[PDB]
Amino acid sequence: MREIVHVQAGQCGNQIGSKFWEVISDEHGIQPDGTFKGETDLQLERIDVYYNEANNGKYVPRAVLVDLEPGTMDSVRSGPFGQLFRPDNFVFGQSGAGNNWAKGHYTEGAELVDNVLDVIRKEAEGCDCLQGFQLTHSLGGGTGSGMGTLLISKIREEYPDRIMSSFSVVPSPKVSDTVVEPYNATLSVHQLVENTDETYCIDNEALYDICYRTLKLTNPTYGDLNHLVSLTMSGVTTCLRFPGQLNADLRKLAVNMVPFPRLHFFMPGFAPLSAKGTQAYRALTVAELTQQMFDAKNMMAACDPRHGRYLTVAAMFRGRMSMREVDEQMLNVQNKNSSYFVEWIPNNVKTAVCDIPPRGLKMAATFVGNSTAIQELFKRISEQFTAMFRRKAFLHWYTGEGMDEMEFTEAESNMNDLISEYQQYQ
Amino acid sequence: MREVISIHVGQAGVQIGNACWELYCLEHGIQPDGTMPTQSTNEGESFTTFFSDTGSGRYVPRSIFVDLEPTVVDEIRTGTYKKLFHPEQMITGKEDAANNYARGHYTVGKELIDTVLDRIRRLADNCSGLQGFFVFHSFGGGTGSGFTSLLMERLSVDYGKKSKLEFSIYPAPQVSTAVVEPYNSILTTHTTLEHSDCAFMVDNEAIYDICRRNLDVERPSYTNLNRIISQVVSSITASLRFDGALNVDLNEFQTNLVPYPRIHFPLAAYTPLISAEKAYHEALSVSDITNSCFEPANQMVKCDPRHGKYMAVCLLYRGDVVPKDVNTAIAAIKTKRTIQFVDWCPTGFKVGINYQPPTVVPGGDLAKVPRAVCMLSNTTAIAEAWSRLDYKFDLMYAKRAFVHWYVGEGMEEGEFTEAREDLAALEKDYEEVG
Amino acid sequence: MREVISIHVGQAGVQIGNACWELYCLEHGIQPDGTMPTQSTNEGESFTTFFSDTGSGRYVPRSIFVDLEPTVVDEIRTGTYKKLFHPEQMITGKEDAANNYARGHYTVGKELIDTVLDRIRRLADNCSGLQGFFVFHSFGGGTGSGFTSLLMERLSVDYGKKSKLEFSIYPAPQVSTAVVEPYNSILTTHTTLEHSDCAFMVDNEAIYDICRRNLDVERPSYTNLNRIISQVVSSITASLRFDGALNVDLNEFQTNLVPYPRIHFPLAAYTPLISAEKAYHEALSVSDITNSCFEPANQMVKCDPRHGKYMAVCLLYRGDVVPKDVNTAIAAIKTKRTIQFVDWCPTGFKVGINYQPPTVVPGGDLAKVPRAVCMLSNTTAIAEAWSRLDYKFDLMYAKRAFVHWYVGEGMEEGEFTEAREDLAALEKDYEEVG
Ligand SMILES: Nc1nc2c(ncn2[C@@H]2O[C@H](COP(=O)(O)OP(=O)(O)OP(=O)(O)O)[C@@H](O)[C@H]2O)c(=O)[nH]1
Ligand SMILES: Nc1nc2c(ncn2[C@@H]2O[C@H](COP(=O)(O)OP(=O)(O)OP(=O)(O)O)[C@@H](O)[C@H]2O)c(=O)[nH]1
Ligand SMILES: Nc1nc2c(ncn2[C@@H]2O[C@H](COP(=O)(O)OP(=O)(O)O)[C@@H](O)[C@H]2O)c(=O)[nH]1
Repeated sequence: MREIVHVQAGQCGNQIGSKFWEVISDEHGIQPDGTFKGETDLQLERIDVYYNEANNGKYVPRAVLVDLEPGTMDSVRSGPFGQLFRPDNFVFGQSGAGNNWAKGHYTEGAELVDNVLDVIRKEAEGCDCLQGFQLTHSLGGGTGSGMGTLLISKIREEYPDRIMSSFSVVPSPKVSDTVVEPYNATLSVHQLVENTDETYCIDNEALYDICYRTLKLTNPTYGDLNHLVSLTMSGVTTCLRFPGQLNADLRKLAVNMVPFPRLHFFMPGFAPLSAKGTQAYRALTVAELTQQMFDAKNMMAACDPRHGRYLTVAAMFRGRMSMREVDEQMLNVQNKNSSYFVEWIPNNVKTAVCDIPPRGLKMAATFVGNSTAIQELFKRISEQFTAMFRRKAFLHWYTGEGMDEMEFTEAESNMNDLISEYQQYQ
Repeated sequence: MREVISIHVGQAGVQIGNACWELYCLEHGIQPDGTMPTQSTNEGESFTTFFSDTGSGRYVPRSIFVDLEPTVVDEIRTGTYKKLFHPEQMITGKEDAANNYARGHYTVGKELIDTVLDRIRRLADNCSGLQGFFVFHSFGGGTGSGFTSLLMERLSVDYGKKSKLEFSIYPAPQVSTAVVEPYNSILTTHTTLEHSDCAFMVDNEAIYDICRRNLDVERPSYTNLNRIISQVVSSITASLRFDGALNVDLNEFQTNLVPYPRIHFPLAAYTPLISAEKAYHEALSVSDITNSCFEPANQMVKCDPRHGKYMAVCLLYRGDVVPKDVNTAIAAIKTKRTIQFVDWCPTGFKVGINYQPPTVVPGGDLAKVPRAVCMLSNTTAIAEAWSRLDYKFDLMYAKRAFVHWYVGEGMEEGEFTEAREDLAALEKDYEEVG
Repeated sequence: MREVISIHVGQAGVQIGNACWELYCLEHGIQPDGTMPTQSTNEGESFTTFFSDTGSGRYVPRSIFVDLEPTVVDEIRTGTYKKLFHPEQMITGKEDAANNYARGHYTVGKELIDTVLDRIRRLADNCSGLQGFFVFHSFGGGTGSGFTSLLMERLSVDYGKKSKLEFSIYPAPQVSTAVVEPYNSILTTHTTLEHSDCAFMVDNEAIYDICRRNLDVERPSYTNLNRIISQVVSSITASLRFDGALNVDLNEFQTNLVPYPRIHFPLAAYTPLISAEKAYHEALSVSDITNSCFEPANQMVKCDPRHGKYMAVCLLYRGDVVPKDVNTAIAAIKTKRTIQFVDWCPTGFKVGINYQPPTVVPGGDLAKVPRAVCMLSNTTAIAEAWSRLDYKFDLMYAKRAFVHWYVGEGMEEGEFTEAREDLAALEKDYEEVG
């Protein structure tokens, strides 16, 4: 009915979903063969939203897997849950972006965009009414930040109506990951502020600080860092997949939060988060799960929450909970932290409660916030972007591909107007 | 799939290739006769970039051996590695150039350049994912300089966009053999700026310093020096020959490490590079060897890295390394202030971690260590390595010594003058950008 | 059923026939004494085109040996292949013609032409499906030219409509033996245009180039040169001796390859033709050897194929070949532009694939390869091979050298003049049609 495809592009977003589909497989009781083994039909009555059942119940995920090389194809294919994906969707090229935007946008990405465009068309023809798209890619690299950038510019020609979830990792102030990382940011966000509806700026740096303090894990496996990205995304779409006392789709999560057609740059949060041995020694109350959500520890990005203001507080609570204690404490945070909110927007808390917790807990909280300290995310990169344009370095990897110099400065003016709009109401 | 071709020109091309292809037979489990044992199929995971399949697992190297002299080629055609290579891939010469440019740029090269470019095209038409070139050469060789500049003058006409990689030896300012090496190094820099993506340099002496102190090899020769360079060669290919969490192909290396199309000459470094006993009394962590990367007893070119200014430092790790202390130690490098950058590039870092640890040569002098770093650091210490060689070239040129070999071989003397103004602004650009 | 007769005229007819009939005993499993072993009956599937049955499996070759000299015929009547052939099929001469036309067209030939045409008719009356003739001859022979032109002058009166095939050796413009070969090649072209369906040519030197480079035979002689030509002979017969998916008979060859009844002279080519060691380090695919068909180191006549214009290129494959890459590689030939056609013939292609791979001679220099191509390419490089021979004939004719042998043997000198105007417009027609 309400149907959503999930598209992965670039080496980052290809392996995020590879652990993320597993939880979606396990929350609904299916197998790598797609065999339904859920005991209660609560895991079946909304199985259709991410799946297209065909020929005796082998559910295929509504997923598209795109790469510029066959390197990341076989690793997902031979890896865990490799037999579940449809081999019709395994569309790829033979180039590799080499961390170059105009290769991923103009040169090499312009060839492979036509093949999956019909694949976007094909699964959307077999449904009654689409709902919106979710997209995992990168903003630091070259493949996902160059090819997935152009894909959103052609979804609006097909479907100018629905919503666009563009989940992508962002640079950190501490240690840069790639050399052209400020180049891959300003040129991407130039297209992200044009035709997208939400981005979740997840820092790679602060995810270790989550794991170093709460999880206390000395050996961060990349399966485990995306596992904390996995449980964040499954809590967002819990209303469309499970009943409860209050349901809230992705459009209701959209319409409650974004106040102006640019300011939709949100950071996520999740509670509870701790190691193994601290299970019994703390309390599973509404009050203990409340104050964890509003700490700098729970900030998945490396921005300071007491250097901004919460505009729209989204509380997606999961589990059998008492509504009044939710109604109690969401009042109590504004009686404590009235400076920490925007002042002219009253009643900043939006609450959606499904009565089903995720697997592994008894009561959880999925937070998405809007701090105006995310203005500093675009303050720090606009200087690093203009750190190398003043010396015109690496121009022969872009103009040699055929990039305009004004393409930098047009993005550079719209980058600096963006932080003026957080400044408008702060 | 992706397939990379190697070309070996000169005697430095011969025996370095006699080590690198020897090492790859160990790291994929391929017997040197030409076929594979059936146990090494699971190890043989995406080995297709170098080895065509033939009949039943028989794996020819996509490799070309080019020499003007048949002597050292017969060493390949005597040992165990004779039956591995293809015979018509071996194209030999008869008359030697003797470290002279126009003897290696016009005389014997132009009778053999048309034979070898076919063998390039015969092998490269099988490729659908042709990535790059491993061309190995010297700087003072007749075919090391005269044929290498002519060869790169012709493949850019043929293939163009596809990448290239050059490995070579930096001539030491104190200890070196051929007197024409200040001459030919200016000649091999003249027209190879335009026709080479990247070119790497190592010193004979900077190998020796770690050989005597850390390896404790007090009788080294060109046997063990080929093994140490080949580990740096193999560590780049580990991003391609295996499946890593965050790896990098050859087009991406030049995209990060070339800030300007003329200054594109970094160098290498490797650590931990010690003997087999000293690793027993020491637990080499991530912060141990990464801090060992940036001390002057670890660079592979004997120069002053503290008097150079780092611009784009590239890091490829091997072995089971967690990224947390990686994200700490590179930040802990930034806590130190002796590592100088330029004002416009703070973000010149590259992150690469592969699962496979380096495996050591059988009967060698190394030790099985899980952690290893192949450090690549483009810096302005190359400019200080330019002035030590620009001093040698001009003063012997002023007396016009040794000109009477270059005259009659089909070569002009004004070409020496144009390369002087060409190399003068090159070392200026390190200070202009810096 | 279908039955084909072979005629061997001249010493080139003798020993080439001593190889082809030697080769066919291997490819059908027939012992050279005359009978067959009972194991080779299943291999003996439709072998009836050459071998009559006698008594109990005793298989005489439908073959006629014609020579004016009894010497080389006695080599057949000494070796193991004496008891295979029929004695009254062997008709010998006594007095030699010594590479002279009217000595081979009138003198000794007219005493023996009535004996051999009966033996033609004695054998051909058994046929209900008489297809064609294998006549083997030279161009400078006395019986190679004088009797061959007279023989084809008489069988067209007898049989007419039924087909013919001529195999011969193109005289090289540099290295050849008999001085009268420019004379007799003009004579054997004079009246055999009207009396021959098709005639093929090979060079002595164009065999040698692949013998030295690819076979690595640095002592070749007329032993091994007969084996290489016989593989081209056997590959045509593989369309007839076996059961193929898409095969071709002798009437169909001339129907495709003769655009005009005068220009009907293509040549041959064979690949892969290498030694036994070089096939080990190489996986010869369909696109490998088909691209090897159209390079000038593979043609069997030493001329310029790039200066010739292809008109009707015929292809017969042998071995287990799939037609998909066939339909790709011939299209991939068309992706290249050096292969020039004429403007009016894009559709001059012939498709033939047989199941049986070529089997190599015992004790020979070849290697057992499944894939093989017998390329036939009529082109305008034959015209450039006409002008090199029309230059030789006229200048020796102008001084009237060596005329004093042609005079008294029953021959006229104006016949030399009429063949000049005959061959002048012939090489014109390559440029007229082209
Ligand atoms: N370490 C080491 N260096 C080598 C080796 N072979 C050659 N070289 C270097 O090559 C440089 C000069 O080039 P050569 O190899 O001698 O001459 P070439 O490259 O064969 O060129 P030609 O003069 O035409 O023969 C010397 O300075 C050596 O340092 C080797 O086996 N080991
Ligand atoms: N390669 C090769 N060429 C041959 C052979 N026998 C004859 N020829 C060619 O035949 C040409 C001349 O014809 P001959 O065979 O010598 O004379 P003929 O055909 O027997 O005619 P007569 O003069 O009547 O005996 C020479 O130029 C040879 O090149 C042979 O066994 N091998
Ligand atoms: N958690 C996690 N992050 C990853 C993984 N692989 C890549 N990334 C992140 O992806 C970013 C690099 O983008 P990437 O897709 O690899 O570059 P691209 O292929 O050129 O687009 C880095 O900031 C990494 O932190 C992984 O396995 N786990």
